[PDB]
Amino acid sequence: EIVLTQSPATLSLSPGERATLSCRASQSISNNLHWYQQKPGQAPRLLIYYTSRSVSGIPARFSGSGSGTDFTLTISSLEPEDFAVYYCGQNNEWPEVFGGGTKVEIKRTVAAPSVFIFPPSDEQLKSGTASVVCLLNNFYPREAKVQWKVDNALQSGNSQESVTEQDSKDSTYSLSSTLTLSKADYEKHKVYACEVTHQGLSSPVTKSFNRGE
Amino acid sequence: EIVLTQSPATLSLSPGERATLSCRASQSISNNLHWYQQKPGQAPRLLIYYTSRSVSGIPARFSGSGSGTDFTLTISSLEPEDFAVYYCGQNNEWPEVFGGGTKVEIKRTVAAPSVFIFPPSDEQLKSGTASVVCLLNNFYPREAKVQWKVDNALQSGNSQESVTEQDSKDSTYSLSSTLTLSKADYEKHKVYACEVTHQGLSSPVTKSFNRGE
Amino acid sequence: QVQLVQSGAEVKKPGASVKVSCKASGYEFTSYWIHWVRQAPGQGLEWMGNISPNSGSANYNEKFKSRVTMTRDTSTSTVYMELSSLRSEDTAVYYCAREGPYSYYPSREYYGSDLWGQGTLVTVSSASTKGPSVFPLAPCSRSSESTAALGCLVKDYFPEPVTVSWNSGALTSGVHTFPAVLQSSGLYSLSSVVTVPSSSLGTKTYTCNVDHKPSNTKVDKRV
Amino acid sequence: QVQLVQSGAEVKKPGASVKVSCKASGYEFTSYWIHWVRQAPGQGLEWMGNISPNSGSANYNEKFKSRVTMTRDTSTSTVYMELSSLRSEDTAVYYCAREGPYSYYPSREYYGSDLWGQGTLVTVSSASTKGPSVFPLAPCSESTAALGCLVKDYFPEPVTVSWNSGALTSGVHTFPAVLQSSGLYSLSSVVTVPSSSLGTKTYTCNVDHKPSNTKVDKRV
Amino acid sequence: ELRCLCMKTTSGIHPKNIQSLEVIGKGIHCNQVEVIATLKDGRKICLDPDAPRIKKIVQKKLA
Amino acid sequence: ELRCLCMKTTSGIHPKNIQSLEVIGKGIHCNQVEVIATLKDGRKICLDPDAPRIKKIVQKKLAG
Repeated sequence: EIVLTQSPATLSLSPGERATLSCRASQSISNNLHWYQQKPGQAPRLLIYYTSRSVSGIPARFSGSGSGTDFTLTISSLEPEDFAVYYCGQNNEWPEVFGGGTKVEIKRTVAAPSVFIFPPSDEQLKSGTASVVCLLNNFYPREAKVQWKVDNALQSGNSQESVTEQDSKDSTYSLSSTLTLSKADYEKHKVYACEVTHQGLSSPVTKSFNRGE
Repeated sequence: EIVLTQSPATLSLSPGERATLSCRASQSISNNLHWYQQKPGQAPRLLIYYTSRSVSGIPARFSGSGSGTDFTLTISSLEPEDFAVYYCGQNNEWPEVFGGGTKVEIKRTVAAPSVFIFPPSDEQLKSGTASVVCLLNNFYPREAKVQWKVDNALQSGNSQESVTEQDSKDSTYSLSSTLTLSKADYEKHKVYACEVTHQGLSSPVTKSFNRGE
Repeated sequence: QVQLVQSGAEVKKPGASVKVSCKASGYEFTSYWIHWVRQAPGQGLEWMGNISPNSGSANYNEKFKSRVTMTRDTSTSTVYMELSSLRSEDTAVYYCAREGPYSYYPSREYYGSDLWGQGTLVTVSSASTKGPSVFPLAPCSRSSESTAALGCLVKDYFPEPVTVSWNSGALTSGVHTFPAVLQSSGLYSLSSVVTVPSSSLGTKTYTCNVDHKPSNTKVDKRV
Repeated sequence: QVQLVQSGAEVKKPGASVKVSCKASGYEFTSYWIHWVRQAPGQGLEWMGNISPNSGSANYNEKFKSRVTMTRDTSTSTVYMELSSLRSEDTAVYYCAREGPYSYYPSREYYGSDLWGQGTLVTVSSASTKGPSVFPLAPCSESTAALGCLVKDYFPEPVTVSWNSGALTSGVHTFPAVLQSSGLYSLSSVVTVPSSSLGTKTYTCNVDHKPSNTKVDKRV
Repeated sequence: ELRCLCMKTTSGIHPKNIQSLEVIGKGIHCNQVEVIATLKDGRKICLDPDAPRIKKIVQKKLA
Repeated sequence: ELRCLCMKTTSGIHPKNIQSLEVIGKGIHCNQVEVIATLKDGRKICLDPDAPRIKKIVQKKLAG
């Protein structure tokens, strides 16, 4: 089965700039390579089919090319509506295969997150559960490592993360990590900490509290 | 249908030299192009089949090549037995088609012909016909112009030429031109002449007789 | 109108089966292949298979072959996809897409999928309708840095969605309402945060407004 | 011995028909196509058609389709070509050639014609068998002299010429025959001799025309 | 073959116009039987794999 | 096709081994009927165009 490799995974540019997206096929697929756009909350949309052929309803700024196993999508000048995810897709053979996608995001300066920790509420503790929340506020780029350390023990499999879409005003991201324990487990320990690693930080930032204080 | 065009019509080379023969197809014939040799008095002989494949009983010096509609036959070093006619033939589609042929002749120095004229014999004259013969002996190259003039009147369509095959010993050609008249027509004139034009002659040579002598 | 209209969102227990429909309109049904493509949360696209509107015969991805059935109904111009032995990994948006127009001439040159359905969210959970518990998010100490963060933890609700506003929609600057996460329990959880100046914490009031229409839950929580 | 043996030379009047045979020996008859290729005097090659010795199915050139029939006989390993409504333009050497070996595997890659018959000369003419008249060619000074003999008005081809019963070969040129408007052939054979030899030495040309059973010895 | 070549089939072609016909059985990448006819004009056309109709053209081609 | 592709034919092949079959009628460049079978291994093979047995293998491919 064909493997379609898209590069880069993330393309960070400014509106008005030209965008070049790449797709490499593991073996030949003739010219049966097509391009799709997907916006958050919407169905994919066909932009270019059969390597370079035009699609009804699609603006002129989109064009494609590709020789052999190498294919390219070009957006001559990025409009605000073009910051989305783009997939290449082959149908030369079944099963049909799509690339992993390329996210086209708004470029901005590296910004370290403002980190905040929240202990569980007494109201939640009375219910028999403890959620500890770590907030990484308005940072750039999206890549960030959040680690939960309970009395110096690294936590795994007891937390979930959620990230916002890129902010419309300042082009930053925000992330929350929630650690969930039983009241019994929570009361066995004192120090609760989230350690944050990000490009905008020279060394990892740690926010913590001691249970009961 | 398919038209196969061979070039040149004549290739003049020395024994030991390399020979390159060309064949051009009007349309595609895949690689289903074959090479044949023909010697005077013999049936054609297959040398190369399927553009470049070797044939049982054929010497190593013969090889072929060809991309698309252009094909080539190479004789790496000409042997005395290689001076013959060569045909290309396609069998990709029916009807099978052959090229017009390429004659490979021995190259030699320019040699002017020795010209001889022969009046009709009395024995022929008693039959009621008169053949006047002009002989061009051992000349090179093959191209020669013979012109019959009867009392200064240029003759056309009442004569036939015959040329020998290239001589095995001295690589020259010989040509006879025969002018045929009725006894009645022949007896109405006095001067019978053949004017010979050839590369080895600085000016045209004229041989003649008067019907009186 | 040229469209592919899919059936509504589905909630299913693990081990159960789901049948999603895709209704075509405004075009020649018999002239386009119908594909089924899925997208798991935060992931790429995955082709499941396709069906022919002419023969009613389907081609499947080997990955799904053992528990997928695609069928068509020419009388209604509708294609169906049935997925069985449902597991957490099957929680995804399921898309139908047409590929054509093709005639009675065979080809080795193909069109892309030029028209997609709106998608059908399929959630694989054993939960029943449940309103959320709303907890405050406040720092351990009311101290020091010029900026403070407050929030609301909207926990253990089912199904989606929940809407959150701050001060009845009056507060929008500095607000981040995170997409919900589906927990191991099969229930959702989200948080909504706001960044405010530290000088405000004694003077200004901050209330998060939580609405969960499926359980008819309305909560206003001052933090 | 691997060979294609064709039937002998033929003389036919215009409007008549000719049937040429080609007998295969030493190889698998059903494994090779049998083509019929003709060559008009001094010209190139022209494919007439073929016949599968396996199926007996014949394929013809559209140019000949209306007056050609190709058939095969398995019992004798022989193929035949019949050409009808004969005209002057049909005068040629007719060859049979095999193309193969082919099996039950279809292909779009083909062999050439690796084995040809000796050919069959077919002469079409209103003219009838006629022996030649042999005339001397003699001059009316230079160290070298030329003499010869004119072999005129014979039909059909061929004629053989030698000088002094084959003893004289040096300086001899026997020209290919020409077809005259009369439908009869004519050729000349010449020899270059030293002038000292004229009247000292004898020169006789030996002419043989086997179709009319003519043998002539002419002293020049 | 790496996928199905025939989508839509036709009928209404006179056998006199068909040069050849290819019957393709179900394969690893195509779960449908396909019938491709090459017409005398050279056009390739997908036919309904209806066994009686294709068997009539097939007998008429061999006779 | 531009000439006859089949010289010899075979009769011994199980339909289980045939992937596809091409029935070629007589044409402008071929005065023969030809039946070419593509085997499951990929090999192309000429079959005897006898109408009953060709229709047996054809029907079995043309259905199941």
